[PDB]
Amino acid sequence: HMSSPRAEKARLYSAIEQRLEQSLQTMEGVLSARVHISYVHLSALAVYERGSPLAHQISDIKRFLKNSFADVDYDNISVVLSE
Repeated sequence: HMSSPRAEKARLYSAIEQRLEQSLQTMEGVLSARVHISYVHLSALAVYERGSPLAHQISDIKRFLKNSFADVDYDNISVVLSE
């Protein structure tokens, strides 16, 4: 159970998420961020201050997340931005 490949895969994906959230929160305008890795898709929900067009910001986060977690396919990354 707790030390099995399934449970260790979750812990490791959780550790990556927490680094990706810690880093998304370093971006100008991004106040808070939440990253979920579905196993392979990635989901990001960040509260952004619209200092740039939405399309541009989504593109910036998507490129950053790919460069920081190269295991996910670009098209399988999802960014939803809040106020």
